[PDB]
Amino acid sequence: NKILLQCDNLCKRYQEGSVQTDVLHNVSFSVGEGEMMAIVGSSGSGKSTLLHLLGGLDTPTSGDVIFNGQPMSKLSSAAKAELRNQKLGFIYQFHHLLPDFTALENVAMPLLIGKKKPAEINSRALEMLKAVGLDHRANHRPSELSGGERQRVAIARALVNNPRLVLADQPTGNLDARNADSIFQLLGELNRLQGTAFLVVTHDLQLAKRMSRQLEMRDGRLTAELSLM
Amino acid sequence: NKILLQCDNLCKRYQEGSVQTDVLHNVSFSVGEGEMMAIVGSSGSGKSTLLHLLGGLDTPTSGDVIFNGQPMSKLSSAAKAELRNQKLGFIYQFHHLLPDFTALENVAMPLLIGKKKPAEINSRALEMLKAVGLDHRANHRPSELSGGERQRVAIARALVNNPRLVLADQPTGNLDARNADSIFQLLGELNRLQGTAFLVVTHDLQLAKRMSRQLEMRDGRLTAELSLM
Amino acid sequence: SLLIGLRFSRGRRRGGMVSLISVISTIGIALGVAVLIVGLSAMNGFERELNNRILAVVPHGEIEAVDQPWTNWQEALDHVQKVPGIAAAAPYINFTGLVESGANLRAIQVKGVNPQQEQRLSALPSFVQGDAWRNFKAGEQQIIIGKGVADALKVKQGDWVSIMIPNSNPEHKLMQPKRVRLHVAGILQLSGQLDHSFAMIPLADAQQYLDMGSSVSGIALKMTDVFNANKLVRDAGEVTNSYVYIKSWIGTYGYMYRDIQMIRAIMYLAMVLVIGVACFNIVSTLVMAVKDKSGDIAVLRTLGAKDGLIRAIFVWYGLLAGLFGSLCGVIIGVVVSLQLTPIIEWIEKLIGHQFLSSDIYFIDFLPSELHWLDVFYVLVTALLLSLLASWYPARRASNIDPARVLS
Amino acid sequence: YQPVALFIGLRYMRGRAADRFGRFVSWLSTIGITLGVMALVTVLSVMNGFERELQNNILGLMPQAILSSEHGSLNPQQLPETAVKLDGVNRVAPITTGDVVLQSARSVAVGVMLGIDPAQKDPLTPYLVNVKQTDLEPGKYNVILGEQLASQLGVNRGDQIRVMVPSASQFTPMGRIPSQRLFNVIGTFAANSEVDGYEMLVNIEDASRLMRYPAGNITGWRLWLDEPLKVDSLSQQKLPEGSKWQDWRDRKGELFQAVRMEKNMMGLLLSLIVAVAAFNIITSLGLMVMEKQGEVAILQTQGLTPRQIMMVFMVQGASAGIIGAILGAALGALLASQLNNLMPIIGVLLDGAALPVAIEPLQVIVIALVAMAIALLSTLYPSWRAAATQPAEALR
Ligand SMILES: Nc1ncnc2c1ncn2[C@@H]1O[C@H](COP(=O)(O)OP(=O)(O)NP(=O)(O)O)[C@@H](O)[C@H]1O
Ligand SMILES: Nc1ncnc2c1ncn2[C@@H]1O[C@H](COP(=O)(O)OP(=O)(O)NP(=O)(O)O)[C@@H](O)[C@H]1O
Ligand SMILES: [Mg+2]
Ligand SMILES: [Mg+2]
Repeated sequence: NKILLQCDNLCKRYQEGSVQTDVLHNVSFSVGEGEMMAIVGSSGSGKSTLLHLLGGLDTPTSGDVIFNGQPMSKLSSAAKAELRNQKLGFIYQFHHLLPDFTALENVAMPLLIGKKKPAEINSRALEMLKAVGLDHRANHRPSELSGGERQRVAIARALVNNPRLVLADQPTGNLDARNADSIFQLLGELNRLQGTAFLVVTHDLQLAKRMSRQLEMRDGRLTAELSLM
Repeated sequence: NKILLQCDNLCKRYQEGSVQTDVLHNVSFSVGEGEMMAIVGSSGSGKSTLLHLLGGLDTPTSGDVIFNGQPMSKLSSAAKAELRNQKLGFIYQFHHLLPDFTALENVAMPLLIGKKKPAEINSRALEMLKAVGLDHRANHRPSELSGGERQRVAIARALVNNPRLVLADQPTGNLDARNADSIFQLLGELNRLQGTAFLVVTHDLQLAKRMSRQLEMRDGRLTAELSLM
Repeated sequence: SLLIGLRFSRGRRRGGMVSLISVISTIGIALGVAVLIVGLSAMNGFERELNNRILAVVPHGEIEAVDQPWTNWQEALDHVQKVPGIAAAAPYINFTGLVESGANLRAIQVKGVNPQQEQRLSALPSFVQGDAWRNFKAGEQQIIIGKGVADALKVKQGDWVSIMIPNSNPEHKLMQPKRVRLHVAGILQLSGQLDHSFAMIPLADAQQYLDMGSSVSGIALKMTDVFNANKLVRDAGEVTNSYVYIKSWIGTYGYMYRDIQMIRAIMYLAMVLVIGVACFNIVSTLVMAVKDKSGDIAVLRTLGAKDGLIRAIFVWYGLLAGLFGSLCGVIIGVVVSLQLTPIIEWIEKLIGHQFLSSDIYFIDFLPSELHWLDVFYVLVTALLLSLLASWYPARRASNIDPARVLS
Repeated sequence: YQPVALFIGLRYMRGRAADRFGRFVSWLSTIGITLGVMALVTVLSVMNGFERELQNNILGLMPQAILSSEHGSLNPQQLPETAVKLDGVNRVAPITTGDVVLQSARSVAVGVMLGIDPAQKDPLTPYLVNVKQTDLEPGKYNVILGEQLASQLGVNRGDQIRVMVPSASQFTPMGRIPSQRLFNVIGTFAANSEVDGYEMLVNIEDASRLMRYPAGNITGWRLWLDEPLKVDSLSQQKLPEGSKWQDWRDRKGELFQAVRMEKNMMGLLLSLIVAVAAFNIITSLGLMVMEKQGEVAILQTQGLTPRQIMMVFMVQGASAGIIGAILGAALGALLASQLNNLMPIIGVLLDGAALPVAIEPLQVIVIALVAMAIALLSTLYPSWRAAATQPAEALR
């Protein structure tokens, strides 16, 4: 069952004693390969921080996150980079692009850093930008991009290197209904074809309902667990 | 009656020669007192640029944007600052807060710049935060704030001054359903009582149907112009 | 992707019309190395000129072998001249006295240098305006003529001048004060400094006037070091008689020694501060302008052939910036040190004092000479400075969690 | 919430103390200024102290300047001491300066004698021990001898020394006979200095009687000046007929003057170099203000006028400048050399015994004021450029 991610007792209390806030406390995740997961919840419900901790982008105060059996916390820096460039694709809540690199280079950066063949890199980056919807806006710097198309650039960046896990922090916040539906179509297709597991945090209830598994973050707890079959 | 904002012949083409991408072409708005107004459009169609331009924050290549009769382009810096500090309340597409100041101070900067009494400054900032939902969130810096909390702080920042015109770039992009409903409820209350008018860009269809006037901004054109009664 | 896929990121640190912030790093390195070049070359010129005012002329500091009819000085001369630190040794007569000139008396130091050792172990013939070597031959006993005597003497070629010995001997008897018939054998048009405080006397008359035999007065030394000369001369005199001690000579130009030490320490403690300024500018440039770039790069980092790929990117960034700055600054420093501008007043009309030209204008002053070895030292230290000041912020930003991208 | 728009500047200055290291690079802007000020203060203080030491210890024992007679003998009522008018003149006295030769029981040496009036503030009376303060009475023919010269000549008190002056000679068939006289020394004048090896102190009346001068005729008027810098420019002052100006810049001891001119030139060179380094480090804050484009554009969106942004960044720069200046003064005064003498035993060849430091208050104040003025003035073009760009902060 629990294969791709086994997150146990991960508790995140920032600050020191007698004033620590329970932003994350006793989160348990059993994410399988190809599992369609949607995280929903109100505000300050600890959704972005949960993504940062699962991605190993931060250090959890308590508990552990286990990725492919090998824990991420105990792992070496080189193997962390290997996971982040071959298995983990991260979409931030904000754009967090490189403002000095064009959008094409900003989505090819994972490949240019993973030491791939340049002709393959450019071709697959252009294919991904076409799949996301930036055919005419591939050569524009992020400073000459808008919030939605920067978000689409980030989503493409998390899909370029064919990750096994793609953590997404509000990939549809800055997008309309048409582009949101298109991007979830891409996510469903990658789930069907590549087998990539998408662990996405959204606030739109319809988009989360179009996805197989729902988890509700409230008071730093996982409440809603709905299974039909 | 159309008094507040009268935008005509507004165009923006500012880029390197030949590649110069146009984003707007002959856009005209008539916003009056209390006109609860919304702009809907696909990403990259020229919505955030339009508000950054009619708010005076950018320089239009051609056309006139006039606020209460006086054009912004012909106006000096001091009166522009006076308008932005007394009549215009701007919610940026992203957070765009001051990282050096806590939430309460980031909310109260317009009051502090308005040369107001601090005793009522703190009271008004606390009133706006308790209305939005961040009474307990005032002691956190933006670096310790979340995307939804940052957007709510920006919304409070644009609403403390009670401006006549409040421009909003995706005020609920990073917000859940309950917070979006509550914030649009506060928007309606301020419109009904304080008489302030909101020019809000949004992608959620239901929140746009909650709006009194709806225009569709796409490819430098205004397509939909719907009036019920 | 070995050579091209890593300098790409560091080369893309130009941005859109925002390159005017990294240019303060190239200029920061250029100005630093230029002022370092100017300071080091100026200090070296100072040291060279001062060494021409202490040891090159009037060598001060030596063991005064005080003896009656000294004769076996050959053994000590050979044992001391070849010790490490001593360039050469040469005996001279360091007498003092009065010389007759036009029924007047002039008090002068008699420098009985050796004509046989003059060409080899002295720079007297090399410093003259240039004349035939036979003109400085011994035996005929030609002495240099001075302005203070020639003004009222009117002595030319073929004129013989009488010189009477001062007779400053322990004997109460006159003992025939040596009478020297000097002959004018040349003329100089360089300066009167060599014609007022310096004199030359043949060894025969010097030995005859001493009421003794071949009595040597002093055995002077020409050297290259002055800092270690104290203990060196002390040890050289340690092979002499123990009953005859040596009084220290430090106090004569100890204050000039302290002047040298002061200028050296001040230059060093200001130029390491220029070093600190360059490091500060580079760390400020790489801490704020590009830190979230390192954040998300580490979010999507490479395989791991070398753990510091971000460190490598910033090493190439710092190397490029520091190298271009160092080249420009070295060019500027060399061009300004080698010569000043032909016309100084033209540039400095807007001096800010609203005064014509410059009140303190100087011509062929502030001498300076370049040591290209110092240029290589400053180049290497500037490149190491930029490399460290670009690596340490990189290491600080890499090891921190990528959840420092929002703060 | 101070309603003077300096609240945001203060919050920028104290802010972003996040990981115990970000605050260091935040305060780097004033650290550069305080280090530049430390350098300038220590350079000027050491130069001033060493100049004072050289002007006192060496130059107070030898004559500073002399006024003499252009033609013939020197007539005192032409210009007496009370009528001695010159620029920067501090102390006036009569004196005779003479190059003489001394014959002792061991050998013969040369030197200079200074004939003075013992009733004045003689700088050698404290150094005259084992002897009367004015034992060189007029006609007593008593000359006080120093330490180095006596040790070199092997002569003690009570001996007769033959002092001769070459200027007053006479014709003789056996040679030249100058003015020679035997004088008895009663002790030693342990000056504990450098000049005591060739300088002699004599009465003025007996010296005047020695060179066959008429009644009341002295060699010159000695002036102890106040500054050695203006010496070159003050050689064309009001010297009427029957007088001429001489001094230690080129007549005697010219090596000291030459090395002082060279040291001054290199000192101004190093000062210019440190000043341009200080300019390069004010460019650090000039780019630091340009680094906060997002914040200035957000504030300008808040309706804050561009001149008020100029005031905000000028106040930040001025606060950095004043902090840097006061710390530079603190580390140039309290830590000039006052902490274990910089521990000179390390293999860097440091001389801890030589500490010619004199912290001039006027110089440190003017240096700190200029540093503060530059630190505020360097946020005028960056701030106007920041406020000139409209709130187009789309991460350009
Ligand atoms: N210098 C520029 N100024 C304005 N727009 C530009 C500029 N350069 C490029 N553009 C393009 O023109 C579009 C401007 O429209 P914009 O308003 O930014 O889109 P948008 O409405 O923000 N999409 P969304 O993010 O969903 O709101 C951008 O998508 C850019 O691709
Ligand atoms: N280091 C920190 N110090 C203080 N508070 C923090 C810190 N990190 C996070 N928080 C708070 O803890 C909560 C984090 O939850 P988070 O998942 O980021 O909310 P969010 O869902 O991403 N925002 P939104 O979904 O748009 O409503 C927020 O209330 C933050 O203000
Ligand atoms: Mg937008
Ligand atoms: Mg969130």
